[PDB]
Amino acid sequence: DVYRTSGAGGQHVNRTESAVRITHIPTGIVTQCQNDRSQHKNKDQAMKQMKAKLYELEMQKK
Amino acid sequence: MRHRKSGRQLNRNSSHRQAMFRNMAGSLVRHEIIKTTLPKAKELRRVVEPLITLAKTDSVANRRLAFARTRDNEIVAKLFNELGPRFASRAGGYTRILKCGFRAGDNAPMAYIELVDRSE
Amino acid sequence: AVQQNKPTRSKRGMRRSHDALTAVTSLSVDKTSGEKHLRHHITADGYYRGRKVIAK
Amino acid sequence: MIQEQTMLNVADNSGARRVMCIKVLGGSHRRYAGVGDIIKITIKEAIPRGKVKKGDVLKAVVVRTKKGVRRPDGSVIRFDGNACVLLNNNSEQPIGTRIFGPVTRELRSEKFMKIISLAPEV
RNA sequence: GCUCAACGGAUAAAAGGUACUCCGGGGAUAACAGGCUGAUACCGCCCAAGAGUUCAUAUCGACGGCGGUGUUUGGCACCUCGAUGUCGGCUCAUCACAUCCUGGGGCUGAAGUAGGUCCCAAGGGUAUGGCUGUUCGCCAUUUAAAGUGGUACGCGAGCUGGGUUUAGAACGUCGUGAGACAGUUCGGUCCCUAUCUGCCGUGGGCGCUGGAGAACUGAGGGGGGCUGCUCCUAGUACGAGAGGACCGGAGUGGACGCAUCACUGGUGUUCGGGUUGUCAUGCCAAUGGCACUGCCCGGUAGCUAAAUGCGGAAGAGAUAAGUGCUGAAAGCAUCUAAGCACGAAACUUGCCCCGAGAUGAGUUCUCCCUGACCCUUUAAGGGUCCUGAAGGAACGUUGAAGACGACGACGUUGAUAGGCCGGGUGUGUAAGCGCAGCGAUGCGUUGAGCUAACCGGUACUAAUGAACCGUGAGGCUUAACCU
RNA sequence: AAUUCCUUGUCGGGUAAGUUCCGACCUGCACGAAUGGCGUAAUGAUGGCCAGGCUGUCUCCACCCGAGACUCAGUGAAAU
RNA sequence: ACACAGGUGGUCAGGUAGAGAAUACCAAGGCGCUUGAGAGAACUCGGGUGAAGGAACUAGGCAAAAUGGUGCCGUAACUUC
RNA sequence: GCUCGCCGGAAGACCAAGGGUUCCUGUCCAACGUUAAUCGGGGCAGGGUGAGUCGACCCCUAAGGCGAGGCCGAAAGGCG
RNA sequence: AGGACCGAACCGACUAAUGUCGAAAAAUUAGCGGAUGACUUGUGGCUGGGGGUGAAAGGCCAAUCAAACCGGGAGAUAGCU
Repeated sequence: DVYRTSGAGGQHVNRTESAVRITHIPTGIVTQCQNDRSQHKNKDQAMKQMKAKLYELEMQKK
Repeated sequence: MRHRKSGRQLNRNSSHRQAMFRNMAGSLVRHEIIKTTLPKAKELRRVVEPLITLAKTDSVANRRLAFARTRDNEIVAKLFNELGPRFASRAGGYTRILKCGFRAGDNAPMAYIELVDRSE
Repeated sequence: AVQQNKPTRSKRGMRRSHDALTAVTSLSVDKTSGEKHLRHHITADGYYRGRKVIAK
Repeated sequence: MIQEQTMLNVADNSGARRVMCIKVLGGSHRRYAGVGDIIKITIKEAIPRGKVKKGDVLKAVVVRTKKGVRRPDGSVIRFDGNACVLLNNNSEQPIGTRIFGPVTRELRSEKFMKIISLAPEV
C-alpha cells in the first residue's frame, strides 16, 4: 500500500511525502517505513522490518 | 411561484399594509374621491366595496363590524346614513377607477378613484 | 472581476442599441374638449370620453 | 418510515426493551423501512432475565410505525410509537412467542404466519 | 622571523540565531503543478525444467530477455519568485478501459449448481456509518457491484479551514546561550458588484427577393439506457446422496428521472377562534393597536413532498468475441480467399423533447393588395398628392404566463379582472337580548355568526369608437405550354 | 503522559464498529522532586470523551413573512 | 475627511404590571431615520413553521432548539466540612 | 388640519466641555443636500446675547510647574 | 462580612453570522465575562525614542512600533532593478 502524508511550513508551502505500508494477510502485521525519501528504498527498509517482524513471530512460536 | 394567488404586497408588511387601507378607506368615504397610485387604487376596491356591501344591511352588529374595521365613528356616521341608503339598488361596483397620469415626483401612475354616485 | 482590456467605442455603441426610447403614438383628442390626451387617461382639465368627471 | 439510528420499542416477550436500527435491509442505499420490512438492529436496552442481552446484532421485522401504512382505498393506519419483532438473523424465525400489541394486515405474507397467529389484534 | 586557516595572501587582531522580521534582486536557483526522460513503479508478451496424481499448455512458473503506459518515488532546471497563493472534506462533475457488477462467449481436472482463467464490451449504475485532520487504511453492516486512473495528486474570483505553514504558550530532547527539531500539543481574518470566452435560459433587429395568419415535414442535436427477489416452466435435465439448471412468462420491490395535487400530510404573518400584559374609544360591554403573527390551536387556494400514477423496453438492421455452412488455393482437411447465415446493456434506429438562421433559409392551406403625375444618371429609381388593405402593434382588464421582454385569453358584437348573489370550504354556538346563578359563568335564541386565492351565474365598475405601423399585383435568364 | 520515535504498543471497559476517551502493565527513543514531584475540594466564555433532553445541523428539503435582487423615474461611482 | 448605524461627562427621569432604572404598552415631549413607485424570478441576508427519525451532519452538537419565575418538597460521590 | 406607526432611565427636556452666529425673520434656488425642493444648519440682508444673588474673574490651597538668593553643571541648563 | 452568587447601568470582548471599494481605516445583530472591587470614569498634572511604560505580548507611546513623528546631514550608499 502506498499513501501520502503532509509536511511542515513557514509561510504557505505544501510538501507531500510518500509513505509505504506493507500488509501481510497471513499474519495481519502492518509495517510502514518513512525512514528514507525514496519510494523504492523505503519499501525495502519496510521489507527489512517486515521480514524482521516475521522473523520475531518465528522466535515466539519457537 | 404565485400560481393562482391574490392580493398585492405593495412593498409593505402585513401590519402596515392592513393599517394602510384602513386609513385610506376612511379618507375615501370622506371626500368621495382621492388621488393615489394605480396599483394602490386597484387593491383599495377590495376593501371599501365590501364595507359598502355591509352598509346596505343596517343593524347593530353590522355597525360594530363597520367600527371593527376602519375604527372610526365619523365613517360609520357617513355610512348607514348616506352611502348605504343611496346604494341600495347598485348591485356591486360602487367605485370607479380613472387613470389621471404620472406623478411628477417619482413618475408613478397616478389614478383618481371615486364613488360611482358622487351626485354633485 | 474586471475587464482584461478596454472595451472599444464600437462595443459600447452596440450595447446601447436596445437602449433607445420608444414613441407614444397613442394620442387621442377628447370628444367634447378635443385636448390631446393619452389613451385610457383623463385629460388635463379632468375630461374623459366627453365628461368632465373631475370638475377641476 | 424507519431509517438508520432509529430507536424502536419491542413488541415481543424476548426480554428486549428498546432497540436501534443500524441498517435498513433491502436494496442498495435504501432510505426507509416500511412495516413489512426487515432491518438489522442492535439491543440498546433489555431485561435482566432474558433470552437476549444488550449488545446483540440480529434481524427484526417492523410491525408498528407512526407513519403507518396505506390501504388500496387510500385509508391509512396511523399508530402511536414504533414497534418491531425480533427474528433469528440466520433463520429469520421469531424469537419470543407473545406479542404485546396490534399489527397490520400487510404482514400476511406467509413468511410471518406465526406473527399473525400470535397477534392479539388485526 | 611572525604570518598569511581559504596557500595572488580583503592588515598578520574576528563565532551563532531569526517563523518579529525588513530592503534591494532571481524561475540565472529550490517546494506544488506543468514539460522532457522512464532508471523505479505498473501492465502486457518470449523461452522454460519443475511444483503439479499420469501429463507444465489445467494455470503458476523459478533462472533470464524484449517492449508499452506517463497513474508512484525520483533525474534535469525548460516555464512562472513586479505571486501559478492550499492537503483533505462538501457540491458538481467529465473522459479513457487495463471491467467491480449486469450482458455475449472459449476451456476445464465446471458432473450438477456454482466457480477459476482468458477474449469482446463503457450503455447505465458504481454504499451507510465508528476511529483519524485525512488521502489511505482498519472494523461493522449491507449490495446485483460497493472498479482502476486522467482531468494543476479535477473543482477554494463556489463553500469550509479541521491538518500544515505568521505573531502567544507549554513538554521532551539538543545547545553555555539566543533558538532549533525523523518531534506533539492548546488558541489562530480565506478578499473581489463579471468587460470577454464558455454555459443554462430568454428576447430585439434583419434576412428567407410580395406581405400576412397558422399547421407540419424534417437534416441535425440532446435526454433516456441500472437491477434484485419470489413463483411458474419443473422442484425437470444432470446427479451416488445432498443439492438443483439454460430458455421463455407472470408478479413484486430498491435507487433514479418525469409529471401531478385526486388521496395521506407540511406550509398557508391575506381566514376563524382562544388567551396574557397594556393603551385607546368617557365607564361596563364590544372591538381595534402593540409586544417575533405577542404566544398559540386549527385551516381554503396555491406551491410541495415523505404522497399518487408512469417510464427504463420489446422489436429491427449492421457488427464485436465466438459458433457456423459450403469450399478451393493445397485431389485431403479447413468458417474465407468469392459467396451465405446467426451473433452483446455496445453502433444506427425504435421511445421523448428541441428543431427550416438546415443563409442548402423547405412543404402545404388560407387571406389581401391590379391609382394619376412628373424628373427620368432612362432605374428592380426617387419625390408629391390620392389611397393605406390582410394582419400586427400600441393602449387597457388580466392569466394555474412571467425576472424585463416574450407567450395565452378578452376588449361592450363582453364574463378578462374586480364587485355582488348563491353554494362550497374552513373555523366552532357571534353581537344584542331573555333566563338561571352570590359570582365567575352557563343555558336558550343558534352548527349560528364570520368566511382571503374555490365553483356556478350576473355587465354594477373599468376594458371607448377610432387613430399608428403595414400598401397599390411582386426582377432578370432559359425552357416547357396557349395565341 | 501537554513528554512514548517505533506505535492506532498489549490487555479491561465503553459502541454494531473507538488512531481520541477512561483504568493497567512498564519495553521511560528522550519523566522526576522549588527548571518543583505526586495528588487535590471549589472555580473556569478552558482542552479531550460519553449519556439524557432537545431540536431542520443531517437523511432531504418544502412553504410562507420582510430587505435586496428585476423593471420604471432622478442622481450617479470604483478596482482594472 | 462626509448631513457617517460609532464615541462623549453631570442633572431630572412619571402611570399599569413588575423585585427592579430589566422588560411590554403608554404620559410630557420628540420623531417616521432626506430617494421613491411597481414586481413578487433564481439567488443572498434577517426570521417563522414542519410529517417520520433524532447528530445518522461535522474537525467538533458551531449554530439553532431546548431549559428558564415564585413557594414548598427533596438532594449523592467527594470535601479544605 | 384629520388619521396611522415608533422611542419613551430614550430617538425626551436642561447644564459643563467644545465649536463659533450654525439662533430668529424677510428673501432667493445655479452651486451644497447622495433624488426633486417654493425646504434647510445653503447664498444675501437686517435683528437677537441685558445679572450684587447663576458661572468665570476674586480670596485660599492639592498633585505638580516656575522659582530671588543658594548648590551643581563644558555652555545650554538641572534641583530647589 | 465577602477581589461571594444571579443580574441592568457601566466596563470588557469568548462564539456565530453579516460586513470586506462596509454605515464604520475592527463595527453591527443575537447570545456571553465582571458587575462593592486587583472596579470603572470625568478634570488637571508627571515619566519620552534606544528612552518612557509594561499583572511581560516585545504589547502601547495621537489610526503609524524588533524601535514614533518632523527637519537636517543628504542628491547618503546601491557590484542590484
